[PDB]
Amino acid sequence: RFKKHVVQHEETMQAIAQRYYGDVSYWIDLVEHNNLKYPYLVETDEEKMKDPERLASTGDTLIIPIESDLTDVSAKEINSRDKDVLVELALGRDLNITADEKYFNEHGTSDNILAFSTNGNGDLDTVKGIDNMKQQLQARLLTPRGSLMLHPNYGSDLHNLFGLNIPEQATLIEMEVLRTLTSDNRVKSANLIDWKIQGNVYSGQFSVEIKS
Amino acid sequence: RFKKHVVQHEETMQAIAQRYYGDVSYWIDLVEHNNLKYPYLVETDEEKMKDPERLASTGDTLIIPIESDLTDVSAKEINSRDKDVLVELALGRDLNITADEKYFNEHGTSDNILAFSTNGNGDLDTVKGIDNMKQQLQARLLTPRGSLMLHPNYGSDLHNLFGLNIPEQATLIEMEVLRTLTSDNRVKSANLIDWKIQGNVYSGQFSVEIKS
Amino acid sequence: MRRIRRPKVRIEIVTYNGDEFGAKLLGFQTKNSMEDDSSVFQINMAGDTYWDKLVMANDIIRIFITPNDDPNDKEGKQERLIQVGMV
Amino acid sequence: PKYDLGKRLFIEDKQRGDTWEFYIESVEHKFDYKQGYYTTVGVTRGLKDA
Amino acid sequence: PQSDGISNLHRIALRFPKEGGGYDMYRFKVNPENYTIDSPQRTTAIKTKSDIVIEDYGKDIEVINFTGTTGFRPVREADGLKTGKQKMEELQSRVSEYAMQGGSGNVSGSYLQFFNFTDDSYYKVHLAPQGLKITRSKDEPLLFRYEITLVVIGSLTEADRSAVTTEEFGNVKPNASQRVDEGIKELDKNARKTRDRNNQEISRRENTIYNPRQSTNGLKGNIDNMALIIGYGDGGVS
Amino acid sequence: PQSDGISNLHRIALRFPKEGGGYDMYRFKVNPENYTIDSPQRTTAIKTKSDIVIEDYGKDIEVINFTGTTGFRPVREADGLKTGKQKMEELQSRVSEYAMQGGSGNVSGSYLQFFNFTDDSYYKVHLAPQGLKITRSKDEPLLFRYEITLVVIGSLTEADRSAVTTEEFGNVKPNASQRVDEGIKELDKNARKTRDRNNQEISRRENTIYNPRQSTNGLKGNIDNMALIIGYGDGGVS
Repeated sequence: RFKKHVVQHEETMQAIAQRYYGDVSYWIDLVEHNNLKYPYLVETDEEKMKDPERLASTGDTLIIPIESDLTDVSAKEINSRDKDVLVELALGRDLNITADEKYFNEHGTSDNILAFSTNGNGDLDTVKGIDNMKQQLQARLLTPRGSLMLHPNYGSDLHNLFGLNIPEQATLIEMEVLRTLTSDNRVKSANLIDWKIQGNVYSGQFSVEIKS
Repeated sequence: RFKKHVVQHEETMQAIAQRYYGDVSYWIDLVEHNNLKYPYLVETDEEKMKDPERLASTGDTLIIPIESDLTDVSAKEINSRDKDVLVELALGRDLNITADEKYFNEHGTSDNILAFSTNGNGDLDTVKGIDNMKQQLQARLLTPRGSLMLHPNYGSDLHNLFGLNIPEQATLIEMEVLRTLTSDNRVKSANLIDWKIQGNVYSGQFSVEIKS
Repeated sequence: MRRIRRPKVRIEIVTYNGDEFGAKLLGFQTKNSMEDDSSVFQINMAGDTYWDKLVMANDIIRIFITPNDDPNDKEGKQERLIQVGMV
Repeated sequence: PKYDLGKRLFIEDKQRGDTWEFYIESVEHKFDYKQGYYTTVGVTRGLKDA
Repeated sequence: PQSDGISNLHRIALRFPKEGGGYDMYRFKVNPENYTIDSPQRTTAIKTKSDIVIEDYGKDIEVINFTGTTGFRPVREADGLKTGKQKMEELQSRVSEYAMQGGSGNVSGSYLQFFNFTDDSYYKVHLAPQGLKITRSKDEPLLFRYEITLVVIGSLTEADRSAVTTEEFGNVKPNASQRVDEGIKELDKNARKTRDRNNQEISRRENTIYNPRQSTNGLKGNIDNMALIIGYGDGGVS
Repeated sequence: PQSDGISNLHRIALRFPKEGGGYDMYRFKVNPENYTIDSPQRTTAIKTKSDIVIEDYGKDIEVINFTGTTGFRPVREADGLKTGKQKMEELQSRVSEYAMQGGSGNVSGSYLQFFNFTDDSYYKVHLAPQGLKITRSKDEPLLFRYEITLVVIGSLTEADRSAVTTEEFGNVKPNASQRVDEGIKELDKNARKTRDRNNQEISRRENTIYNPRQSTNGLKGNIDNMALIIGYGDGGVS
């Protein structure tokens, strides 16, 4: 996996490699990972006009490998394709089934909710990257734990939790949400920011550390 | 051994095996136990009317082995055809000697109290299943600890526990009854739910957990 | 000043994933000696999983030991292999 | 004292419902009032699913 | 029972085993000064590099320990008028009868029933390794204090291990095998030798709750009898 | 929250696995008198002849221990009117049931789930080897006391380690291996013998997560699948 960087004023190419790897000498590998010509960085943006794809300038974005994938030619090849789209390799692409967030949010835990839909024309709607991650948390959490017809212990116990509105029960809802969300490797961790018990409405908001 | 179950509205045969045994993969061997033709579970009873014995429909019972007996071919063959005769075979059949139910409850801890009877026509009466257990428990409880001609240390000291009705005697009687009942390995536990006194009369009741 | 050390052992196996095998590490020994005509090593594993049914004989296990802290940029950050052999 | 040399040993594992079979080749007894009373059972040529 | 809302609590009682059949009991006139129950667990926790491993192996011995004294006043008894001193002497003699001839000779009872009417709890107990401990002190010239530790064999409601009955459906003795042994007793030396040879011959070329209803466990047992009486070879096979 | 003049006190509750699946959710009616939490470290110190060496291996298993007394006066319950003695007995019976059922190494279900309703913190915990020690001395005759010690497995916010759903992109269960194995099973013994010969010949001539896209690990599976649809020698290779 990788890190983003933003090129700064008169930024020395070797300073990038030092700043993230301690030794200077890995800049040969970094520029091969980013498919740069010899002018690795340039002050003037008009010079980029000549060879835009093979020439970077101030404020442009570069891809920094982690140390282990530094000398892997295959990673160099793939990292030469997915330039500023590399996120898509970790989070993935999947089919869209959230046809209207105005619909299922008002019906909640039930059968017969979500459905495939079509964006544009002819091509079936494929939802990707961060927008795949939105769906793959949302569609997971709405499913009850026992539900799915292979690999059980999917879903969540959330539908059980509509007990008495008293504080302990609210923390129990926090716990099942936390438990459900940290269950997928694409998220590092989760924690609660705030919660609000109305007379019969639970409201609470949670952070999640998506990777990259 | 086995667990009982019933067919629910539009439940698929895959769903049952997955919920009880974990892996969906096991449904294939599980249909042979319930001797089912291809339409293994079908919603409609007028469709069960096609060939009633070889199908299950909504509201019908099902048999669910323990996982060790799931792979046994003999368990498959027996569960295929016996169906409801399972419970009776699994908890036993023997002669009925509770001929005078009103009477043996007037002279317990005295001998000569039980006797063969006749049900049906021209054949000694027999008891089965739960009533097999009601018979043996009632007799065993009303038998003194060393009075069967073989395998002694069978029975109770209930004939010995008559005393001043102070509570220690009542706890002693409770413990003897519980020991009595828990002797048969087929019963899981017993526990008292009430003990009650009426001068020179004891009264109380016990709940016993019989295996499924 | 006194040195600080944060060991971090890795294990890789080739015929169950190796990273899950390394997680249940508890301790090991590696007797290597030119005096005798045989080099032998031992590994202690936790009882969390039934290893008897998993680890078939004659498999190859690789062990990697992290000497000191990564970000400090010490010379010990080399992930030097310590021993490799056949169970 | 039931265990003796040359006798076939059957073990049933309650940990995970497994079954084991063994062949006894050695037994070493140990009796002492200071700490209980133990009996070693050496086995060889063992196999599962008995 | 306690003293609260309900009628007067019942003291703690001990039941010992009578040599001559039946049972004898001992109730404390004065409830114990201290009453401790230890219920540990046999489980060990050992952390690996980046995970925690927890393993358990059941419930541990539930150790019961309590300390009490005996009153100086006399009190009515079931037979006679026994003061605190006599009560404690009888307790000592009972413990010594249960302990001294436990490892030597023989004791009828296998265990002791410990009744906690005040706590509404019952257990089957055996003398601990610490054992009984009696002591009398300066600031108690007339009294006698006792300290006893116990180990719980198990719940009193459950039945004894040796007094348990299994399912035992169908015949428990496979009569064919048991009478094949009997028919074999009569056989001549040559018949037995030929039996052994036939058994070897079958053996070296192999790879290439008795109830006949709803079971196939007793299959070969009935064949042996039939092969013995009818005669497959001079002795038989299997 | 604690009693701070802004919110009323709230008291501890413990979630247990229900034996039919789901849970029981017990709660205390008087909070603990002593509360202690330990956080041991696995750091070790060794003294070399010329320097000290400090080495650490990370966080060690935490210990939670607290002690308290169940209230005396009757107090209404969310489904009854239960007294302190009934509450203590319920606790002892939950604990006994949880300890006894763990006789298969470790429960496949839940550890105990702990909510600190007093200071905001949540843990997953297991019975320590001290266990549930219950005592009632002469002082405070009508008040029970309980001592509980636990070990922390991890924060309740984090799901189980092994249960985490990995990325699993591409295909973890490739069909190439399966149909190769089926082919080789279907081959004749002479066919496999010749395949072994060809493999040995190739080995002599050596010298002197899976994805069909953007991955090379599955290269052999596509090649191993060939040499059977095409007769590359009387049997496949590798």
